[PDB]
Amino acid sequence: TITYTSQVANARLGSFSRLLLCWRGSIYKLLYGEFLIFLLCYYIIRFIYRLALTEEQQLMFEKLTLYCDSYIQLIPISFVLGFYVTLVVTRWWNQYENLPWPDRLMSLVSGFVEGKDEQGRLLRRTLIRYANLGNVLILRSVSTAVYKRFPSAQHLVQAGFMTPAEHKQLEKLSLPHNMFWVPWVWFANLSMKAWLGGRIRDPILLQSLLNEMNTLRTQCGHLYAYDWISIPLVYTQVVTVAVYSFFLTCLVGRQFLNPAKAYPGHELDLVVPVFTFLQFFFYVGWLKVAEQLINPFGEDDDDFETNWIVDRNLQVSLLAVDEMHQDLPRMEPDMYWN
Amino acid sequence: TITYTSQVANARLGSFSRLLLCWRGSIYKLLYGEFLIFLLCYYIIRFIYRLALTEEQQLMFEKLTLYCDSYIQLIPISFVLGFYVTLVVTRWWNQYENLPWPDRLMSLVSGFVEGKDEQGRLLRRTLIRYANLGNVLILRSVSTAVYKRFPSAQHLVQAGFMTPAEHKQLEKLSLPHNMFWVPWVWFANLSMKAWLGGRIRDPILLQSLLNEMNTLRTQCGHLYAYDWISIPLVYTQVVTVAVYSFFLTCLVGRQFLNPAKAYPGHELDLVVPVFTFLQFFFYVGWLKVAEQLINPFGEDDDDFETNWIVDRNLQVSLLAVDEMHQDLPRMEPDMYWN
Amino acid sequence: TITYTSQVANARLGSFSRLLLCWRGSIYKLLYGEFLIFLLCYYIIRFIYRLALTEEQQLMFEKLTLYCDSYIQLIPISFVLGFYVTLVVTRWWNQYENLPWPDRLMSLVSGFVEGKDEQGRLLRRTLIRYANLGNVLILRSVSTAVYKRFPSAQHLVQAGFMTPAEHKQLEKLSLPHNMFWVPWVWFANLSMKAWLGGRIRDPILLQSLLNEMNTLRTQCGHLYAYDWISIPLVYTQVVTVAVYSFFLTCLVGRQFLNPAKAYPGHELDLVVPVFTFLQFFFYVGWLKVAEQLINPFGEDDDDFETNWIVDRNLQVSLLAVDEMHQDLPRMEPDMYWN
Amino acid sequence: TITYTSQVANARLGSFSRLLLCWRGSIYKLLYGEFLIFLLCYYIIRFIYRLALTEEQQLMFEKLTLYCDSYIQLIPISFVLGFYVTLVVTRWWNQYENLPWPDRLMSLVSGFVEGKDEQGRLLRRTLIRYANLGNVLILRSVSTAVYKRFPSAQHLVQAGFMTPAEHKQLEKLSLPHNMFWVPWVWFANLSMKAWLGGRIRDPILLQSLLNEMNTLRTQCGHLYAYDWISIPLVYTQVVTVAVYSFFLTCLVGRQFLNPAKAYPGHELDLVVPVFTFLQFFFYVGWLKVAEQLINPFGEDDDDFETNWIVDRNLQVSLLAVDEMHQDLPRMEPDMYWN
Amino acid sequence: TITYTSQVANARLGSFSRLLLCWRGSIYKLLYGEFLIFLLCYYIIRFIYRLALTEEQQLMFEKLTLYCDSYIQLIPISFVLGFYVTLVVTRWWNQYENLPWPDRLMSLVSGFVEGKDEQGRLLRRTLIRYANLGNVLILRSVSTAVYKRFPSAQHLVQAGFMTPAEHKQLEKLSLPHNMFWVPWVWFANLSMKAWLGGRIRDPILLQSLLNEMNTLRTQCGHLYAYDWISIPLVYTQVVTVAVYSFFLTCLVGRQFLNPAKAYPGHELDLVVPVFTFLQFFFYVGWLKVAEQLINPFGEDDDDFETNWIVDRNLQVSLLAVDEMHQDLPRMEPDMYWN
Ligand SMILES: [Ca+2]
Ligand SMILES: [Ca+2]
Ligand SMILES: [Ca+2]
Ligand SMILES: [Ca+2]
Ligand SMILES: [Ca+2]
Repeated sequence: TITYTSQVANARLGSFSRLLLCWRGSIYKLLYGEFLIFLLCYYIIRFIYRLALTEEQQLMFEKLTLYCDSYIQLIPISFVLGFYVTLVVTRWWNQYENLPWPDRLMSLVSGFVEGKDEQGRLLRRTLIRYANLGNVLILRSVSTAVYKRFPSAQHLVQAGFMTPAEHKQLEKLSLPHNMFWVPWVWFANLSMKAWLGGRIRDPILLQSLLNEMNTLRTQCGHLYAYDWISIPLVYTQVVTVAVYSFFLTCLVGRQFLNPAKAYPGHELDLVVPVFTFLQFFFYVGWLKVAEQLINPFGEDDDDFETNWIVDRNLQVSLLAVDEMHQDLPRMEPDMYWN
Repeated sequence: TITYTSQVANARLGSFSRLLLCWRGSIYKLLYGEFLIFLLCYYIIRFIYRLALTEEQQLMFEKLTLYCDSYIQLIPISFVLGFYVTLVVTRWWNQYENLPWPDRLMSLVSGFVEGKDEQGRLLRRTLIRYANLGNVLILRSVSTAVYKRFPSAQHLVQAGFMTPAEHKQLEKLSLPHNMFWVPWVWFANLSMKAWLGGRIRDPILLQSLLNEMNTLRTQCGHLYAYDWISIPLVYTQVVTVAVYSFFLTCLVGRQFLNPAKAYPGHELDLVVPVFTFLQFFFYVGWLKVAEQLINPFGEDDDDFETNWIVDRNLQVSLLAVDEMHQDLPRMEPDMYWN
Repeated sequence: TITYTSQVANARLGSFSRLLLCWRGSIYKLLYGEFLIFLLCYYIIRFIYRLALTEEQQLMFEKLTLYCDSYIQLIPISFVLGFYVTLVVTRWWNQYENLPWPDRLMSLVSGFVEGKDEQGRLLRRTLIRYANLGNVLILRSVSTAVYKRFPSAQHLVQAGFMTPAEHKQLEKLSLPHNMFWVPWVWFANLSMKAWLGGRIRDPILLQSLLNEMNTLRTQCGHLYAYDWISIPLVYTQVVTVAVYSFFLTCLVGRQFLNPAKAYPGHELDLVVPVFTFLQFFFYVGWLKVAEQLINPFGEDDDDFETNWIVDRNLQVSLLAVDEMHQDLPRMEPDMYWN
Repeated sequence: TITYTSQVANARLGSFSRLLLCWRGSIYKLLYGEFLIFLLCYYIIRFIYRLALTEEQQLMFEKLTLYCDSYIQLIPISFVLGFYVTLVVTRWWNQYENLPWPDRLMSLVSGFVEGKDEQGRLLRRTLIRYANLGNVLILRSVSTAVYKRFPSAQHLVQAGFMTPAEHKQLEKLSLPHNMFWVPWVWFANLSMKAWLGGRIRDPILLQSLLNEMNTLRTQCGHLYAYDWISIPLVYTQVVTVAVYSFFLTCLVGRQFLNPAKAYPGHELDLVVPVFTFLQFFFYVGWLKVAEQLINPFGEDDDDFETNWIVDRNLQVSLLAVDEMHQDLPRMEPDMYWN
Repeated sequence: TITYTSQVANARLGSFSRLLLCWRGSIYKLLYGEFLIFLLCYYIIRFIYRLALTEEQQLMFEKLTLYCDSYIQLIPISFVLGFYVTLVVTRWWNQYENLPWPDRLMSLVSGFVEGKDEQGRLLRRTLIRYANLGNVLILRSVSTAVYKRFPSAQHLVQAGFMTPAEHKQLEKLSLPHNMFWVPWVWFANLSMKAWLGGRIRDPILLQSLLNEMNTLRTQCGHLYAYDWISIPLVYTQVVTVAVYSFFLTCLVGRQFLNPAKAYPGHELDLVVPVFTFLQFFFYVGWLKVAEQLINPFGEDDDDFETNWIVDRNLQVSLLAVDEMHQDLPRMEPDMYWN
């Protein structure tokens, strides 16, 4: 993701005008290639019309240009594209809200699971590891970035998410469907064992651990759902057709006809169709933003930093439950004490 | 459902343009039959006008064409169709969010319900079976796909969702209304029996089981609600009338009048009304998407894979609570251990 | 309600086109009377203009017709009516989501409240009855259908919702405001008595019962809120004025002027203003849908089946907690067992 | 609030047309004064133009009228006003959903807090009083109606919400900020004392009491938030400017020019600009509805009955926990018993 | 923030018209500098056109003015700006809802954590301090105002949020990422220690403390998310380009051409383009409101009073748990007692 929230903390002169000079995560980066293809086609058509067609061919071309410019408005481009973009943006933020953070769980696993010995350490680390393993198994499914980082389960084994025992146990349980759900069943059985073994003192704390873990399940499930149930392919096809039809008809309708013939609206020849390029910038940029956001777990500049999230989550989880377990700052009176 | 989320992970040149070449779940599949009927009617009208009407009849037809094309905009097609489609898409995603997944419950039933003997196995399998049975009873009500798979309760008996004892007990409890609610009462009474019999060690875990099961009830109830309370038939009728009236008036208003008479906007005869066909594609495609999504539990390409969900849920539930109960990977220090 | 969800399970040719031939719950049923009044007024005005006015009177009428048709667009009918309808539809579905279903509670009352003797039966039936009584007291307030079924509390007594003791106890507690809240206080005091008397074994189950009951309270409260706080009367008045002003000005603006005088847009006389009737169908139908949905607890075809819900809820609640208490199907291994 | 939900239970002929004849809470009441000022200004301008200006002055005035009527559409009145009104209506209903009702809490305080003696009565009444006191302290902050009823804390003391001891304890704790939060800390410390003193038998019930009370806190906090964080003053200023600029330009643009000069659109002089008055009714009425709803805790006809809510809440709370504690109807078999 | 909720409690004549005379938090303050730059450029262009260009240059300029004014509508300024502003306003209110208030937690810490001695005081103050420290660590990240108040952790130490021991313990745990999460792990380990040490009597109260604290975590996480995941930079760039392109083309298209040449729409020269300035006020004001709200934790007039919130929260938390612990008003019968 490209963050600029600090830069726009206060309304000031120009404001978003300083943001126009940004390349990474910008509309220019998303639009230049399609724009250059449109620019080439437009000028090829202009050159064909001006230096290839005969007089009667030029008259026919001019009729077709006035016809196309007249029936540009039949295309409900605003209608279709507005609907599509609102759908994509809603889904994008819903996808971000369902990224699982183990912080609520790691605080409970650090507090409730007793023992400063080797076995307590191992139990706490393995519980949070199950939480982080569940998240990374769902993320490698839903994220092309994470999958490229972890092409197989053995890659998770060499990265600390999975032990060899865990790996072979998952291979034994292999089912045709996705097996991201397994660490939750592992977490429940391990936490029950811990409670029965006296490492968890009361089953109310055990209830509290399982609720936090199940919250993460529900978030992972939402991620699974957004990956599986795409925006209906009909809508993507329709909005794609709307944008392409609009600019394909602009390739002819927005030519500068011979100003000698004094057609209404064609009196002045400016060579560069500035307003047509502005409409391309707005409409195609708008579509290209939707193309970027439709799967926010790709490798786009403004896609979520899913690998960063995975690494941070595992580091913070292991710190919080191993080194921070019953390690507290000395409790001393504050500055406002008396 | 047709999933393409991986294909659109990154914004790239064309992007959704590769999706235009997809047939399954496509706008072409939804539109071709209605489009071919519209195409036939339009050209029949053109041929009648050009080779059947006399001169004065042609003048009257031309007057009617200019009148119809002038009063095409009285039809609030964008207004009505936008409202309808937003309603349908909201309901569609709400319907997906209320598909019950037993994962939260199966982890609790695997952890809390004690015993590696025959009776423990049987108790855990029957509890998750009650959850899966409740889901399949509601789904066969709300889903034509599931109902075709399970025309009667005996079909559920031969598929492992229902035992003969369960089947005869449901026949004894028969009420005029839908009896999807029964497995929840079975689950509560069995879980209470389990707790009293010592298979559940503490009533806090019993509370936790009943909360998860009741969550699934609330999801099933939402599914029942969306199946029963249709989008008001007035709205479907109105949007249907709007789209059909628009294209029925286009059948005459969008004819290419005699270019000899030099009517304004009718100077050029292109035979093929490209913009009228594009408007058909946008508006009728938009309606046909709503027709597909209005009941997402049908047998449409882009409808939910409800049978797949049912089979997966039962397989994963039974695995998680029977074979995964107190079967844990050997707890060994991770790669980051020290 | 009129349900057609099964009929529209798959996108097919015509699709909603088979729904056009439905009378119950249809736009035709909602529109015919107002439409027939509009049809009579329009033709009366046409006949007055054509067979009553003198030549100079006809010229003045024609001026007024062209003026009215020109300033039809000043009326923000789409603006106002779109806002109103989105408000009504949101509130309509929110009202449905807050219909209380005792299923979550009846499963807990069947499981937790112990005793197969007379006193256990009586206690379980009275607890669910308090839940159903609270719902029917709020529903008879918010629903004209339920109130017509139960004009007084004695009608609830003869229908099994209320005992004579309960009736006289409510008469003793009479307050100026609505007393739907009383069964919740009864439920809490009875459930506490049950727990102290040993019919509920652990206060965690007692907590679980009170949470479910309080959920139903919060739903009933929402119903109370939607009944009391109407859509602001200003909005209903404004949208009513917008629709009526639009069609009152159409009564004159949409007349077919003398085609002899060759007014622009009045060249062709079709007698029947098809597009004006289509606009009536869209706009007035749209308003009439809002009039139907604004109170979904009336006796409209597409209003909620509140009496059906009340009867079903009481039947299912009493079955679930009396006949289904500790009556379980014989637990036998499933088909997938081994 | 003005409630008419019963009146609109069924769609019928006219429907909202009977609501047009309502004065209290009506658009007429909100619009008449501004409308009468607009009506006076319009006719003053007409009289100045017709009986004060010379011929060349009349020509200049007519030029300015045609200019103004031409550039009326530059004002994005629909854009701005639609955005503003959707914001206001969302906030209005969110404000209503966060009015705290003690019903969930009063049922728990009636059930859990034991003792039919003086001390039990006093403890239960004081707990619900803390809940009602917290609500009335936040409401007198956010509601001008409640503040006028209770100008000082001593007014709360004479109305039964606050005891003299409670009053002096709040005066001792005085902080620069609002002290609505204090009764929640009182409720928690009193409920803990009650539990330690054996009036609450189990800490699970104590947990249940504190959760309900904290829910009311979160609702009161939302009310505090909506009172403090106004709709941004920029939006109110902009929508105010949009509506006023539109009608100030209508004062000249919508004059009926001399019909002798036969200006396009000015052929017919009707003296009364019916469509301009209709646009005033729609747009200014729409703004005035937003002005009414922007603070729903004022003394407007359609503002919430906050004083009624406060009185009802205290009466019902005290009844439910004092007179209804362990007072149950005799449990007798229902009509459906056997 | 600028609050005026009390001022608009009732709909009255003018209403928001008294708000037009407000400078702090006003549209005038947000618009004047950009407006003055636009005003200078417009009049410079007018003076160049009127007193610098030759006759043929004036004809060319007039052609370009009529071209620009004709193709002003190609810019989807309403489309783009409406989408952007709805996104910003949603995010703004979501950001406010996720400001953490310790009131729910401080009531539980005051009630549950026992002891009127030094150690009880110290334990209660340190628990709420951990809650307030977590909030201030996230706020100094997401808020430029708080960061300017607390440039380093030592500034938090001198302000009472952090003890020197806490400061050195955080320095020892330093990770590359943000360490706002640490006080939650501290809170969980301290609350567990308190429970084991008998200061918390039952683990149900311990569960209740950890749930409240974890709620605050989830709110802080949302704040972190809104700070990190900006509105996509593509949208800000596009809306910026739309507004600037619209007014840059207005600089030429909205000039008053020579009225001698009697161009259509240019008959009257008013020197001041009132409607162009009104459109600037609406559109640029609308953008500038979005610029103000996009980061509501800056130092803008209408930005959240985050420093005030932080100070209030710490003062109220410390009061509630130290001075208000087991300090209750004398429980005496209320005015309605009997
Ligand atoms: Ca992407
Ligand atoms: Ca379907
Ligand atoms: Ca109704
Ligand atoms: Ca108000
Ligand atoms: Ca700001």
